[PDB]
Amino acid sequence: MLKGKKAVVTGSTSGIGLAMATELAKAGADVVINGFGQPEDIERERSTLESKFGVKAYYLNADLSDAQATRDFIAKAAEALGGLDILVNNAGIQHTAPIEEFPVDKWNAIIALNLSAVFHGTAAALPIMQKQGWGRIINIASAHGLVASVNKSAYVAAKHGVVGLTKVTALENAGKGITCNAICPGWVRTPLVEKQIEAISQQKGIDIEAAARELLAEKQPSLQFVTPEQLGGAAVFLSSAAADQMTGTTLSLDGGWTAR
Amino acid sequence: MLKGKKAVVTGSTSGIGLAMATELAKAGADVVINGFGQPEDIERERSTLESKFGVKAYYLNADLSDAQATRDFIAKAAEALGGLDILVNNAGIQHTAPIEEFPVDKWNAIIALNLSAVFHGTAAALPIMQKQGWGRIINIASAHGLVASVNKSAYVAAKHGVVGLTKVTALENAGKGITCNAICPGWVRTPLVEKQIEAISQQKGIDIEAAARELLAEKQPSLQFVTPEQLGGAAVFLSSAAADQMTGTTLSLDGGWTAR
Amino acid sequence: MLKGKKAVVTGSTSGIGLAMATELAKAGADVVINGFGQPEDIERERSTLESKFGVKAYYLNADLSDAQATRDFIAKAAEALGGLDILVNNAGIQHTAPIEEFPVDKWNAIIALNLSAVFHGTAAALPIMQKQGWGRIINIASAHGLVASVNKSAYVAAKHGVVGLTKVTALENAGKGITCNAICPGWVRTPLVEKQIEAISQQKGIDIEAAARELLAEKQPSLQFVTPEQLGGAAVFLSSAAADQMTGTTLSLDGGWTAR
Amino acid sequence: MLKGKKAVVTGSTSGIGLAMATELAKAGADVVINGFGQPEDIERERSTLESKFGVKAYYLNADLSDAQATRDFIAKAAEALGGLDILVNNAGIQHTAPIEEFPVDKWNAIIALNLSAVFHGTAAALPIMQKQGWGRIINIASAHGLVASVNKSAYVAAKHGVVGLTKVTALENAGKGITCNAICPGWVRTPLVEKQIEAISQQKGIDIEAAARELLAEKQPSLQFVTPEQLGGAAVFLSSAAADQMTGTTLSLDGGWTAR
Ligand SMILES: NC(=O)c1ccc[n+]([C@@H]2O[C@H](COP(=O)([O-])OP(=O)(O)OC[C@H]3O[C@@H](n4cnc5c(N)ncnc54)[C@H](O)[C@@H]3O)[C@@H](O)[C@H]2O)c1
Ligand SMILES: NC(=O)c1ccc[n+]([C@@H]2O[C@H](COP(=O)([O-])OP(=O)(O)OC[C@H]3O[C@@H](n4cnc5c(N)ncnc54)[C@H](O)[C@@H]3O)[C@@H](O)[C@H]2O)c1
Ligand SMILES: NC(=O)c1ccc[n+]([C@@H]2O[C@H](COP(=O)([O-])OP(=O)(O)OC[C@H]3O[C@@H](n4cnc5c(N)ncnc54)[C@H](O)[C@@H]3O)[C@@H](O)[C@H]2O)c1
Ligand SMILES: NC(=O)c1ccc[n+]([C@@H]2O[C@H](COP(=O)([O-])OP(=O)(O)OC[C@H]3O[C@@H](n4cnc5c(N)ncnc54)[C@H](O)[C@@H]3O)[C@@H](O)[C@H]2O)c1
Ligand SMILES: [Cl-]
Ligand SMILES: [Cl-]
Ligand SMILES: [Cl-]
Ligand SMILES: [Cl-]
Ligand code: NA
Ligand code: NA
Repeated sequence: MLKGKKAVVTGSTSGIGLAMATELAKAGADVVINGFGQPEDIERERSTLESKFGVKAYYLNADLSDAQATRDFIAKAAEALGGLDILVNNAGIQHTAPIEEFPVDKWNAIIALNLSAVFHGTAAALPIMQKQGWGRIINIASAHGLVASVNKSAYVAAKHGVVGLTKVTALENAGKGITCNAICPGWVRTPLVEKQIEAISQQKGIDIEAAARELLAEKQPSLQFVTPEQLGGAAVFLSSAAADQMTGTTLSLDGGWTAR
Repeated sequence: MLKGKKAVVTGSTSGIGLAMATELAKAGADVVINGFGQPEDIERERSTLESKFGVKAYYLNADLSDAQATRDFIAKAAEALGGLDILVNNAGIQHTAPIEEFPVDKWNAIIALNLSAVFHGTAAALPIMQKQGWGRIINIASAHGLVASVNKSAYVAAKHGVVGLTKVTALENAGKGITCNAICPGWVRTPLVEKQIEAISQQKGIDIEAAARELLAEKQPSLQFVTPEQLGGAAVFLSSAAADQMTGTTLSLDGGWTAR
Repeated sequence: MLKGKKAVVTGSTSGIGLAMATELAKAGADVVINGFGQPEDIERERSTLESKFGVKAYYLNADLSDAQATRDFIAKAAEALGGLDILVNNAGIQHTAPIEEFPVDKWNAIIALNLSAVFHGTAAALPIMQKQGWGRIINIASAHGLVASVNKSAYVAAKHGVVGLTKVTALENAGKGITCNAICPGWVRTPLVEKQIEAISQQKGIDIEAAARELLAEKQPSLQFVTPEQLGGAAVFLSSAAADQMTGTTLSLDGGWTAR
Repeated sequence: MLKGKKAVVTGSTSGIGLAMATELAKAGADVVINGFGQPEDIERERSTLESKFGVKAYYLNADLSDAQATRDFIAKAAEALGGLDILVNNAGIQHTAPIEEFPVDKWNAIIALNLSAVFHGTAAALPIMQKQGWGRIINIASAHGLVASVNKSAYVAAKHGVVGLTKVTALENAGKGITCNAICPGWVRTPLVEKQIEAISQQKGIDIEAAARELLAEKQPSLQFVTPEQLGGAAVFLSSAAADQMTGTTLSLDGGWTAR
């Protein structure tokens, strides 16, 4: 239970971050959500957190590819919550192409969101956590923060960067009651992956479910997707006392991807 | 909750394994304990599991440096419990000396217990878990399964071996409902570490608590020991549904040791 | 011997890159050098490559923090050399501060040079190497591409990014006669390190050589600096036929830093 | 050039170790060879080292699964050579089966040769190298010292053990003029692999070369075997001055296996 705790989850209007925010609210935390989407869907998500789970929930729209907007979002989030105990740096994008054709603007956008926002969000949250002597920074990296695949230069670079940044954050805050860890999922069937399944299905001339099986078989020995609910469970574990001395590390939920 | 589950923890009469067994019994599992010690202390530990937590508990004495005794211990444990759902391969020893003075018998004893028993215990448990379609094998490795320190040749070799064996076990059982993971703790103040603190205190001419602080400062950036209760919490997490797609990996609770 | 080969070394007016360029010229390669410095020193370096080693050498000034300037520098370098066989992505900067005080402009400058220039230089070189069926991309990462230290958020993030980008480049070009690898040095006594030795000497009130010994002892078990000449030797090895199937990996010359 | 140096290569009557010994003799080292095979073939190999390359060569038969025989082999080798500067711990075996069917005797034989012989050979060589202030210990691990595959429990455990032991040896000898590193090859077409190609060919009903292509495609992105000559080149590099501060690390020649 995280009763009383104050959490922020970036990129929590879809996918993994939405499940993060739900699992943290179910554990008792007040939650700031963030991300793009239809305003009616975002407001139903926010109000649902409150009416199902009895916590306070706030939506703060901020495009976290901008540094100053990210730092201002953390300040606004802490003012909404009345503190900041758990920061989940989750928002991210993907684009696939080989390096020599990889658009310069897509490199810059993926480095901006998937790596630099993690730095700016951590920098703005740390003073709050240092003053109270307790905090959790949970970065959502990927198996692609530990290994690579073709056609993902920017995203692999950024996710490896997040794993390094996680280590530095942990070391600088060692023993202060603040931990920083990176959850490294394998494939999770969110819109970010469904586009890649559709691309495989067009390339091979197969139906979408046969394409999802091919996407899994190439990388993930369990042949099953990781779920957003399992990842929410991992974030709740990282937020627990059992994880007080887990810091600076990666928690791989990847179906065996990195074991081979 | 692990209500109904049947667990075996090797080397659970002291230290980390004792806390493993307690946390699994608190979660509702029946437990087989194992290890050396005074018979009166072992029987109080066994009866305490039952009277505090309402589960069934059995002590099976087996020296797991012997292959056949390890395989026969798993069979006896499964017969006691009426199944076998969670195996925690925890028993281990240490001996410190530089390689050219490292006793051949101590190399063989640490390879036998800290590595080969993990193989023989896994081999005997897997058919039970494969027939039921569910299992957890939780190997207790170390930060010394990922990095080294001087004067620990056998133990670093064995623990690196355990991390490799964990990966193979996970891959061979991928998708079968069986996961295998290695908990990699940093320093935990058990008798295995207290001997090394006493050696530092004699080498430096300092009191025991100043020696424990020196032992921590050299390796563990948090400057705090990992606790056996935290490790029990990690084993309960690995046994949970949130960890169904966590397989073949390491879970480092090490205070930042491996981040630098 | 690399007789006939055409090499580019970024950031080769000082430090490690200067020794890279010398060792590649000694092996017989024509060399493009690059970087900042006094024009008289840069021209003596360029002319020395030609008069000592009998190769052709060119200096191309380009600030590789700019994407388009980096891509245009590779085109100009290939036009100067009449091809491009070996690209050494070496230029880099450092700045130390804890995350919450780390200047936003210094984060952006270190990501721009130490990570994004490696992407833009690789993207511009690859088509040349793909058309000829042979190439070497040698990225200069760091032990801080594998582990972290305090107060180096940007640089650790960038160097971890370089190690990930190296893997992607290798995978996308697998079997095409092109390899990509990251040399990961420990401490090398160049101006980038001498500033950090001077900071230690001021913090501790000790002379500069006692400060260099402290800098080494904290991280580098050999207690000796890695030399630029040794790193040049490693780049010549990576450029050799023995390394035709070495691709996507790290070559650590770090005095044991990453072994513990 | 290694003119004057005195080298020992275990398991050098076939495969990679034979090429190790040839490349070290070509560089000028005197060489002790070892391993099983036909006596006429072994004596032609020994005499060929001398007549082609002008060095001294000795064959010492020792089954290195026995500890005392391994330590006595190093003493005999040093007496033959008049010293011992480079030790290449190469001898190894393979056996494939899933863990629950993996023969206990095959586990013990692979741990004995592939891991414990590396310990006993290092322990016996180190005092010689420590007295002279110079040495190279080159352990032949595998990509399976860093990642796993199914059906290779013992061998993955042993090779991970070798990578850990390499780190300890490097740390204990840091700064003493002695380095220890692990060459981690991907697939090399020796008899140890040809048996696995033949097994794939029988399983799939395909000719041997189609089976070798399948074996490569599953693991090795370059789709080309690593050669024994390339590995000999890597051992000569590790023995060179450029590698004086390369210690405690892995040198992966694996065609991209570990990059993904
Ligand atoms: N899906 C997977 O298989 C997978 C695997 C490993 C890691 N991840 C990581 O998980 C994280 C979440 O991804 P997902 O799969 O849930 O994707 P998703 O596309 O479902 O969700 C991305 C979320 O980020 C938000 N977002 C996008 N751009 C933003 C911006 N500029 N500012 C603020 N918010 C922004 C989106 O609105 C959305 O809420 C990402 O970091 C991704 O890299 C995903
Ligand atoms: N204490 C630490 O800092 C630390 C850190 C990382 C990993 N570990 C690992 O944690 C595990 C438990 O160690 P601990 O610190 O709790 O040590 P401990 O000495 O307190 O407990 C070891 C347990 O193993 C049992 N045991 C010893 N030899 C046995 C044998 N031949 N057969 C059966 N049981 C045997 C002992 O009786 C005892 O129950 C070991 O694998 C150790 O390597 C410990
Ligand atoms: N010195 C070490 O201990 C050490 C250790 C590991 C890795 N490295 C890496 O080695 C590489 C070289 O560093 P060094 O120690 O030789 O440092 P250095 O400062 O001596 O040399 C840096 C070189 O980069 C050039 N440079 C700087 N900014 C540039 C820009 N915007 N565009 C083009 N060139 C630019 C400089 O003019 C100089 O030629 C860097 O990537 C560094 O991260 C250094
Ligand atoms: N072939 C590969 O793809 C590959 C890949 C990675 C690592 N390796 C490692 O390379 C090393 C050499 O293997 P290889 O492929 O050349 O195999 P190989 O079978 O051709 O050669 C093995 C050598 O070891 C000797 N040997 C076997 N048992 C011995 C014993 N008990 N005592 C002394 N010598 C013994 C053999 O006689 C032979 O000289 C092994 O450690 C292997 O694990 C091989
Ligand atoms: Cl890939
Ligand atoms: Cl150490
Ligand atoms: Cl540090
Ligand atoms: Cl496999
Ligand atoms: Na480390
Ligand atoms: Na891998």
